[PDB]
Amino acid sequence: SNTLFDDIFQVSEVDPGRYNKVCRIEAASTTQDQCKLTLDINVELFPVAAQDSLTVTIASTRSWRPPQAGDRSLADDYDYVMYGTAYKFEEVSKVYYSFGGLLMRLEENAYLLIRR
Amino acid sequence: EEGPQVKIREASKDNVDFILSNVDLAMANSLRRVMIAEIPTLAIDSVEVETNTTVLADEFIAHRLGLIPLQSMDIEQLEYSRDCFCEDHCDKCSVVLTLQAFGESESTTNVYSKDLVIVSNLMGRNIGHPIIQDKEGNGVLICKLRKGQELKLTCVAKKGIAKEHAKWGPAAAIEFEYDPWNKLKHTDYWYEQDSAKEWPQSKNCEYEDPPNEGDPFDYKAQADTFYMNVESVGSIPVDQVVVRGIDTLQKKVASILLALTQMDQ
Amino acid sequence: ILIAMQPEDLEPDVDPAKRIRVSHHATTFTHCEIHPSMILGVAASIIPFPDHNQSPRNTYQSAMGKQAMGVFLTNYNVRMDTMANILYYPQKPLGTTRAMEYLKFRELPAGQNAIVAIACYSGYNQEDSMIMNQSSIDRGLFRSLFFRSYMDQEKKITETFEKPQRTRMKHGTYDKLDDDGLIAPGVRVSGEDVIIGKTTPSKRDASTPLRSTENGIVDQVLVTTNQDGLKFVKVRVRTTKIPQIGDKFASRHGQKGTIGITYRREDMPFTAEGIVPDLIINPHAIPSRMTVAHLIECLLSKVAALSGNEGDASPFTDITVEGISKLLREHGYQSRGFEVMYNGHTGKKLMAQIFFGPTYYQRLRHMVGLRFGEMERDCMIAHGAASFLKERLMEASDAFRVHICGIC
Amino acid sequence: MIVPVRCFSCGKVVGDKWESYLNLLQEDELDEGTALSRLGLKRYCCRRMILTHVDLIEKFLRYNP
Amino acid sequence: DFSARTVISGDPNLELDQVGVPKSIAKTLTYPEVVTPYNIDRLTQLVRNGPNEHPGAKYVIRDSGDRIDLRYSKRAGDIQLQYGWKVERHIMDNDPVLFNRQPSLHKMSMMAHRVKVIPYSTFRLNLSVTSPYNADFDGDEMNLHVPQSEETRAELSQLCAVPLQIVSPQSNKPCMGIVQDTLCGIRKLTLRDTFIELDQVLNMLYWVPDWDGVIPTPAIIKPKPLWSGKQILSVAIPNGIHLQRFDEGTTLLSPKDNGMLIIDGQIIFGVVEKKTVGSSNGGLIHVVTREKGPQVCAKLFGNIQKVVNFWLLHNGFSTGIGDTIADGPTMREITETIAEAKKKVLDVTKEAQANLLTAKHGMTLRESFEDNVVRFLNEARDKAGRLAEVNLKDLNNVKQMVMAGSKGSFINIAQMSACVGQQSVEGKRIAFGFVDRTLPHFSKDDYSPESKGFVENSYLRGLTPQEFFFHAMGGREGLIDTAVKTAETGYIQRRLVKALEDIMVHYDNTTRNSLGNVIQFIYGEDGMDAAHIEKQSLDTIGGSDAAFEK
Amino acid sequence: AGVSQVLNRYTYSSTLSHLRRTNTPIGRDGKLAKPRQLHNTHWGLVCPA
Amino acid sequence: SKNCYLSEATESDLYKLKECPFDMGGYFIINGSEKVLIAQERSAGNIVQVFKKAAPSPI
Amino acid sequence: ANWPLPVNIRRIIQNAQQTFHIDHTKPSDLTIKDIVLGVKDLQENLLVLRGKNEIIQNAQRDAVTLFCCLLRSRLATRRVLQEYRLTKQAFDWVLSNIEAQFLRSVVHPGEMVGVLAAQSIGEPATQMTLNTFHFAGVASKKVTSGVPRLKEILNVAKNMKTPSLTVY
Amino acid sequence: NAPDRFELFLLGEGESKLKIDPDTKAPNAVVITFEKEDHTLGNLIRAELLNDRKVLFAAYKVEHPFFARFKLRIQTTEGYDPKDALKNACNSIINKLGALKTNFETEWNLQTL
Amino acid sequence: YDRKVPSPTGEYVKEPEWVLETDGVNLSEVMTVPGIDPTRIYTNSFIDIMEVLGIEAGRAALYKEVYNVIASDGSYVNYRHMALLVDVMTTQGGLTSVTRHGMRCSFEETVEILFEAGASAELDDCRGVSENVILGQMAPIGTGAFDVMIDEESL
Amino acid sequence: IWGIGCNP
Amino acid sequence: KAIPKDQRATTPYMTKYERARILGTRALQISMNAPVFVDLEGETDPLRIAMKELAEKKIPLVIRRYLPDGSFEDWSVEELIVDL
Ligand SMILES: [Zn+2]
Ligand SMILES: [Zn+2]
Ligand SMILES: [Zn+2]
Repeated sequence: SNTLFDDIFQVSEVDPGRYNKVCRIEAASTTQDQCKLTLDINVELFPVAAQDSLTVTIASTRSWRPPQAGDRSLADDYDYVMYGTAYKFEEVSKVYYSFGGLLMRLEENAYLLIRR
Repeated sequence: EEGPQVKIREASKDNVDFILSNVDLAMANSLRRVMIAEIPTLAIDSVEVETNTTVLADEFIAHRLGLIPLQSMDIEQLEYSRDCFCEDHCDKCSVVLTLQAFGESESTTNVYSKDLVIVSNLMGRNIGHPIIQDKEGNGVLICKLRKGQELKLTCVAKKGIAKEHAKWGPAAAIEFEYDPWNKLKHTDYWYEQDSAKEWPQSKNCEYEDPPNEGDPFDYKAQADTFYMNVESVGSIPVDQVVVRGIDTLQKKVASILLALTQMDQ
Repeated sequence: ILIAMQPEDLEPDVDPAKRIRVSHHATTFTHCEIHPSMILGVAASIIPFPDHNQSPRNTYQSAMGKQAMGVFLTNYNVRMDTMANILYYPQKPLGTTRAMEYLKFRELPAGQNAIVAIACYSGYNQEDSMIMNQSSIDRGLFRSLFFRSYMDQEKKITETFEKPQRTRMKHGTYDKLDDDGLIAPGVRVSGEDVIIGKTTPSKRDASTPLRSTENGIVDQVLVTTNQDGLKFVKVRVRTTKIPQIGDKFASRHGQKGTIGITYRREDMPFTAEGIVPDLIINPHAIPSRMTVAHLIECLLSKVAALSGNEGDASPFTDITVEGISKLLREHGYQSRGFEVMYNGHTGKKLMAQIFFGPTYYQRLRHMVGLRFGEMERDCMIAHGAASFLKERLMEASDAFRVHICGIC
Repeated sequence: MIVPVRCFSCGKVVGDKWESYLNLLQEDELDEGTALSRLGLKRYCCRRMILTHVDLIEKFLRYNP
Repeated sequence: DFSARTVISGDPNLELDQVGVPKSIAKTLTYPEVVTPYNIDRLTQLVRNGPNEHPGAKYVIRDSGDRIDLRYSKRAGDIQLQYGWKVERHIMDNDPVLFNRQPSLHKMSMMAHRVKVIPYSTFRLNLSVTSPYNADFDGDEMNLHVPQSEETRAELSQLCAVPLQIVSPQSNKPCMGIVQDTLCGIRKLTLRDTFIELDQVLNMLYWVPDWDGVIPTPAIIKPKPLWSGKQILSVAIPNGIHLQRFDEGTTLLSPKDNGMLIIDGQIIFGVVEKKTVGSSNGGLIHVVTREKGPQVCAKLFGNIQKVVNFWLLHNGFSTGIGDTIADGPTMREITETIAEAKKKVLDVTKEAQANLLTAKHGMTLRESFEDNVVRFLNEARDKAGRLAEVNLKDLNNVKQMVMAGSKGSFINIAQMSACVGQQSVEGKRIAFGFVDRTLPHFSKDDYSPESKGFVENSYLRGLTPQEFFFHAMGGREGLIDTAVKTAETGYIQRRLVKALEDIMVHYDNTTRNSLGNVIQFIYGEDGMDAAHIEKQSLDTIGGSDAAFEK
Repeated sequence: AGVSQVLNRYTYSSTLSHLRRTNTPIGRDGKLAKPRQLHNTHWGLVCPA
Repeated sequence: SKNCYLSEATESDLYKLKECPFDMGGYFIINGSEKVLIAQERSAGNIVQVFKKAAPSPI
Repeated sequence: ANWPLPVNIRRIIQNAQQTFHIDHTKPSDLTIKDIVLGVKDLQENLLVLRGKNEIIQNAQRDAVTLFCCLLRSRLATRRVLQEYRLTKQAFDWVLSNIEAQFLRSVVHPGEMVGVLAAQSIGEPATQMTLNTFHFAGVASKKVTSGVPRLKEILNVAKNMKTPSLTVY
Repeated sequence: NAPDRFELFLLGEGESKLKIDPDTKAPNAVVITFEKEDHTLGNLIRAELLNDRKVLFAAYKVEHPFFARFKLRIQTTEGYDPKDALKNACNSIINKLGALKTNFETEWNLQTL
Repeated sequence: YDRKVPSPTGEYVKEPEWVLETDGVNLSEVMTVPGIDPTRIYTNSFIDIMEVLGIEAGRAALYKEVYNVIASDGSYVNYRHMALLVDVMTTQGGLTSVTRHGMRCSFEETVEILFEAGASAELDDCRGVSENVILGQMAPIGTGAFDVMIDEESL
Repeated sequence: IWGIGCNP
Repeated sequence: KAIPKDQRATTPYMTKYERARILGTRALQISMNAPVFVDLEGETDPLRIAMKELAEKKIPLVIRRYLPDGSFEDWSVEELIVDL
C-alpha cells in the first residue's frame, strides 16, 4: 500500500556533468509521446549506457535497520532503489523529487525503484 | 585456526614482512597501533649524575641514555615500578646500570652503550643488557671525551610503554598497505594527465590481479588483505613485537570483560 | 657603465620550464655581475628560492631568522651572557644556498629538517597552528637548552654576600645558598628561590630571587672583581625546553605558527613505508601567502634526502620544479611531491593524497599587556555594560559617607 | 651536538651509525647516498638524520678546559 | 586585577561560546561567592581542595570581614562555613568570563564566554570566533577578565555573551560564519559525488550531540545502502529551517548544483559553501539566529564543525607544488599572451617616437603614453591569469579552496601560476633612479616593460634578478604603507569614538548627546536596531508598467 | 643617539647581520626626502629584502 | 683589528683563548658587554644640489 | 530595489507555507476583506513611537513609511492569492508574526549608538583600508581615497588634495 | 601545566574503567564511557559490534584529543541486551586474535633467518 | 557614464551621458554656466556645497563622501552609523571637525580646566563614565539608564 | 606588486 | 516631574538593558540568602532562579525610566512584556 507509479523509458542522453560516480539521465516514455524523466543516478552502482530502456517505479518512518533477509521487501524485484523527498509539485501547462541531492522531475516523499 | 590468515615474505632478526588476510581493517589497524604504542619494554628511566665534566649537559646525556635500547626479552617477568611493593626501585621492578668513563689519552675518547654495566641483580631474567648490532660491538655513541674529562653516573632502567614516552617503543616503523590497485576506490588519484602514468605501482601490485576494464565497480568488496612489515628496534626480537602486539590487545579487550563482569558483583 | 647580468650575455629550443629572460644583447658592456644572488644581505641569503617568494614574505623571514635558535657560537659553554638558546641537535638544511658557504650556516645551523605533511587532519592546525609529533618531541625534535645568568655586586660604605636569617627577606626560601651566599652548580632551582644572597647593614635584605616563571639547574657560578674593588658574581642557570602547545616555529618563508596540539606516532597519519610526519601544517596557509618557494624547498629537500645530496636552492639558477620532479620520479616517488596516506585512528586510506616531505624549520624564542584601557572601556560602553564598567574602573577606596546641603 | 640516538620520525637506532658513515665516506671513498643505503637507512626520515647531522661536539672538545 | 593573558590556539572541539582556560590560570583567578544553602556543600568541598587543587578556593572571608588565607592557615582543612561568608573560589566550568583581543576596535572584540578548564597553557577558542577578534594562532595573545559580582556576571552573560553577537549591527549581518577547514570540508562533503557507508554514517550521526538517534533512511537502498553528503550534514541543521537561494542559472533542477534549497532543515540541493554557511547575507547562520534564537544558532556552529571536521579527518585534504602547475598548453598560450602585449607596447613606442601619438585632452603625451602601456600590460596579466584559472581542474586543490571560499583569490592563483605583473611605486611604473635608466643593466631611455618592472614570470618559474629588485621596490612600498596605520587609524578610531561617545537612544526614541541636545529625532531615521535589519526587495519599484499592473 | 648597541647573539647569522647593519637618522624636518623607499641605486649595495 | 690580540692568532690559539674560531670581530667590549657601532648614513658634503621650492615660497 | 529593512517578509511567508503544509492546488478560504482590511490594520500596529499627539503620530507615520511600502507590495491581494496561496489561517499567522518581529526590531532605549557608530566606521577604516591611494599618478591620474581622504573629511580640511566638480 | 603522561593509560583515583548510561532518545540503546582508552579499542570493539545482526547501532568517539576516554553507543533489537553484545563483540575479538597469534607463530617457525 | 533611468514603458534602462570632471573647484560660478544641469552639479568638497547649497546639502554631501571612502575598499557599513557621524558634525549649523581637537573628569587633570570650570560656572550633567567613576556611581548609559526600586503594590 | 590601480 | 500611569508613552516592552539589570539585581539578592519567590524545581544558581522569577512574573521591582528633560515613567517588572 502502495505502488504510486509504473512506466518504461528509453534513455536519450547520458550526461556525466563534472562528476565521476553520478550521471544525469534523460529518458522518455515507451507509451505516451508526452511524459519525460530527468533523473540523477549513481552510474557506479548502476551503470547506464544511453538507449538503454528501463522500467521505472515510484512507490511506498521511523529509523533504519540494515537487512536482514530472507526475509521481506517493500519491493525486492529491482536493481537500483532510492528514497527521497518530493519538493515541488508544480506549474506545467497541459512533480519534483530530491534524493539527498540527486534530482528528478516528471514532465511528500517516497521511494524510487528501477530495472533493467 | 580459521580466522586471520598470516603469510610471510621476508623475515629477519630486524624485519618481518608479512601479509595479513581474512581480517577487517580495524583489527589490522589496532594491531598496528599497539605494536607502536603499548608493548611493554625496558628503558633507562632515571639518571643520577655523580660527575659530568663533558661538554654536554647532564640532561642532554640523560636524554640520550633513555634512548639506548636495552635487552627486553624477559620483560613480563619484570614488574611495573609503580606496582612494586618496594619503596622506590628494586630488583623486582628495575635494572641498575653504571657508566664510568675517563679520557686518559691525547687521542679523543668515545663512550658507548657497551660501557654501561649492570650492577643490580638480574635473577637470571634476560633483561637489561644494552642492545648491540654494529660490526665492532660498540652500540650507541653516548658521549665523547677530551683528555682529563670525566663522566660518572647511575641509571635505573624501568618497565614502560611508548604511550608514556617513545623510548619504550619496541618498533621502528610499520609499513601498512591494502588494495594496491585501488579496486575499492578508497583513494582518488590526483593527476595532471593520467593517474596511471604519474603514480608508481607499489611493491604489492605483483601479488594481486589488476582489474579488467570491462567491469562494474565492485561495491561489496572490502579491505580484508593487508601488506605489513614490522621493524624491531632490537629491544625485542621482531617475531615478538608482532606476537606480543597481539597479546597486549587480547589483555586489553579481556580486561573490558572483567569490568562488565565486575558490575554485576 | 653598462653591466651584463650573466657572463653568458657576452656571446652571439627554449625549455618551457625555465623562467623567461630578456637580453638584447649588447656589444657595449663594460662590466659584468659576479653573481646576481649577491644583491642580498646576510639574512635573506638564507632563504631558499627567494626568487619564487612574494616580495614581503622575504622581508618577514629576514626578521624571523633573527629569532631562530641555533648555536650562536661554539664557545657557548664558557660565556656568561644574559640569555642564550641552543638547539640540542642542529641540522644543516637539505635546501641550501651558495651564499651559505660563507655564512657558516652548514657549520652553525639554526633549525632542523622536519618531515612535514600539508594536511587538514582533525582541525587542530587551523589559522596557522601546527600539529607536532609528540613522539618526535620525545626523541629529541626541537628540544633546546636555555641559559639565563644573573649578576650582582657588593658595595658603593658596604654590602656583603651571605645567607641571611631574619634579624625584611623575600618569600622563596634561602635554603639553597651556601654560607658565602651562593648556590652551587648542580642544585635544582625553581619558582622564587634565592639565587644570590645579599645583605645591607641589623640587616636590610638585598638578595636576587630567581625569575618567578622559571626553573632549572645551576650551571656555572663565577666570582670575580671589577678593575677596581667590587667583588661581583654571575650565576648561569640551565633549562631544557621541550616543544609544547603554544611554542612558535617557522619555515624560512616568513610564516610562523604555534603548536596547536601534539599527537603520538600511532595517532598520526602515515605513508605506506610507515613514514610519519613530524609536523602537520594547513593547506589554507598556502594559496594566499604566495609562498611557492616553501613548496619547492619541500620538493627539493625530499630528493636531497633520497639521493644524499645538498639541494641547491640558490636564487637565479636554472633549477626547476620539472628538474626536481624528474629527479624525484627516478626515486620511485610521485613526481609532484604527493604521497598516499592512511588515517592513524583507523588505518583507512585518505581520499586525498598528501604533499609530504622534509622542510627546514626554525624554533623561535618566547613563552616561557593585561589591561583595561580606553578602548576596552569603549567596547563595554558599546555593550552598555555599566555595572561592569563601575566595578572594573573603581577601587577599594570605599564609600566615604558625607552630607551635602540641598541649596548650595 | 652528537649523533642523535634515534631517528626523530620513526625511532630507528641511528646513534650507532655515525663512525661507520664517516668511514664509508673517507676510506671506502663512497658518496653519501650509497653510504647511507649501505647502512640500511632506507626511509628518508632516517636518511635526513645522518645526512644533515652537524658534529659540533668535535669543536666543543677543543676547549681547553 | 582579576585578569590573565596568554597565547591562544584553535579548538575544533569547543562550543562557539566557550573558552579553554588552562587549569594553571584557572587556579590564579577567583570569584567571591557568598555562602548559601544552595552551595554550602560545593563550597565546603572547594575549600577542602584549597589553592593547589582545582576546583579550589583561595580565601574564606567571614562576617567580620577577615580573610583566611588557605595557603597558610592552621585551619586550612578544618573550616566550617557559615551562611553569609564569602569564598574566594577558582574560576570553574561555565562561569561567564570576558575575553578580548587588542587592539579592540569594535565590540565583538570583547565578548563573554563560558569557561572550560583544560590542561596545557594556552587559551583556546572555537574556530568561528577568530574573525570577530581578528585573531590567529601564530603567536597572538588574549586577555581574560573575571567579573567580580552577581550583577556583573549577569551583565556579561545577558548582553555580551558570544551568541548574542552573532548578527552584528556593524553591517546588519552575521559577523561569524563557518571558516577554514570546515568550509573546505563542507563543500566536499556536499557534492552529489559524496557518498557515505553505513559504518561511517553511524559515527557521524553520533558526533552531532543533539541527535535524536533516528538513522535517516539512505538516499540509496539498493544495490547497497548508501547516504548522501547532503543527508548527514542535514542532521546538523535544526528542524523548521527553510532557505532558498538562486545563483547564476540555478533552476529548480540546478543542473550545476549550484544554488541552495533547504526545507524543514533538510538540504534539498546545492553544494554548501561560503554563500550558505559563511557570514554571508544570507545565509544559514543569519536564518537560524532569527528563527531559532542565539543559543540554538551558536550550537549549530559546533554541530556542523563536529560533523564536517570528522568527515574531513577521514577524507583528508592537502595542497602542493603540483597545484600551481599549468599544463601549457596553457603555458604556451600565456607566454604568447604576454609576447602579444610586448608587441602592442612596442608598437606604441615606435608610434610615440615618430611623434604620431595624440595626447588626449588634459594629459601629456608621456602621460597618455604611460596610460596605454599600463593598460596593455594590465590586460595581459589579467588574461594570462584567466588562462591559468580555466586550466585548473576540479581536483585541483587550490581551485577547491577558492570554490569553497576559504582562501584565496584569482590574483593569488594568477601570480603563482601565470604572471606576477607590473610593479609600481607611487602609482607609476619603476622610475629612472639612475640617470635615464632604472638599473645599470639597461641602456638609457628604455621604456620597455622589462625596463620598467613588468614581472613576466610567475612565482612558479621564479623572478629574474631585475624582476626580483623591482618586485622588492613594489614590496617596500606596501610595507611602508602598512607601517603608516599602525597607527594612522588606531588614531582615527580614537577620534571618532570621542566625538560620538556620549550619543545614546532615550526612552522617547530620540538620539541625544550629554547636554541633551537632539541629534536625530528618531534613531537611524527609522527607530530600528541595525542588528535586526536585512536586505529585502522593494518589488513595487522595478519592471515595466505592464509588468506591475499584471 | 642609538649608535652603539649590545651585539646580537641569538644565532650566528643574527650576529653577522647585526655587524653589517646601517641606520639612517631622520628629522629637524625630515622632508622631502623619500628615505624609506628602496631606491634603484641601492642595487648591490644594500639588501632589498 | 690589527691592534687586538686575536688578529693574528692561529685557529688553535683561539681555542686556548676560549674564543670561538667562528667569531668574526668588528665590535668592542665595554664593561663586559659587546657593542657594535651601527653605520650612520648621512648625506655627503661638498656636493652641489639644486632643489625646487613649493608655490607659497618667494624662492 | 534591495534595501536593508526590518522583518523578512519572504521568510515569514515560506515558514507559513511550511507550517501549514499549504496545498498549492486548492482555492483559499481568505476573502478579499480579510486581506485588504487585515493588512491595513497591521500597519496601524507597527509601533515605533507611542505619543498621542499630531506630531508624534506623524513622526510614527514617517518612521514606518518605507516598511509599509514593502508590506503592501508583499501583501497585495493578488500576490497573496495567486503567488503565495495562503489560507485564512496561515495569513492570520503571517500578520501577527510580522507585528511581533517588527516590535522586536525597535532599538532599545539605553543603546550607546554613538560608540556603536564610531566603532562601526573605525574598524573597517583600520581593517583596513589598505592603502592609502594608488597614487596615482601621473596617469590616470588622481583622486584621494581613505585613509588620507577619510582624514581630510574628519578634519574638515579647507586645503583638500584633489578637489573636483562633476558637471552633468 | 601538562598532566603526567601516565594518565593516558592509568586509571583514577575515583575513576572506573566503564560507565554505562541507559541513553534517552532511543529504545534499547546504551552509552558506555571507556576510561584511559583511545581509538585502539574504540574502532576495534565498534567494528566488531557492526558484524552482529542483532545490532541496529554502533559508534564511538573521542570527544577531545586531550583526555583519554571514548564514548561508545550501542543500540540493539528488543530482547537483546547491549551489555551482552559488547560481551559477544569482545569474545569474538579475543578469539580472532588468538587465531591470529597462533597462525603467525606457525608461519614464523617456517622461516630461515 | 551609464545612467539608470526609467523608459517610456517603465523599466530602468541605461542611458549613457557625457559628464565633465574637473580639477579644482568653483561651485558658485560653474553652477551658473549655460548648458549644464545645475540641479545635479556635484563636488567632493562638501565645504563648497555647504557654502553654496547650505548645511542640509552640506550634510548629504558629507554622507556621500564618508560613504565613498568606506565603499572604496569593498566594505559596507549600515547607514545609521555614518548617518550619526554626519549629523554630529552638522548639528550646530556648520561643519564641525571631529578628529580635531578637542567634564571634569579626569586624566591630566590640568587644574587649569577646573579653574575655567569655576570662572565659567560650568554645569556637569554627569553622564560620562569617568565622572561617574570619580563619584563611585553607575553611569546613566545602557544598563544604568534607569533606576530600579521596590514595588509596593504586588501581591 | 600586481599592476597600476591594484597593488604596488 | 512624574508622569501618570495613564499617559505613559514609553515602550510597553522591557529592554534588553532592563532585563540584564533586573536579573542581575535579583540574582545578587538570591545570592545573599534573600527569600525566594518560586518553586526551584532543582535550581541552585541565583541567576537561573532569577530567570525563573522573571518568567513567572514574580519580581516585585519597578523600573523608573528617565526622559531627557528629567521627567519619568514608572513601570513594574510585573507589567512589562518580556519578548526579546
Ligand atoms: Zn621494586
Ligand atoms: Zn548650604
Ligand atoms: Zn626514520
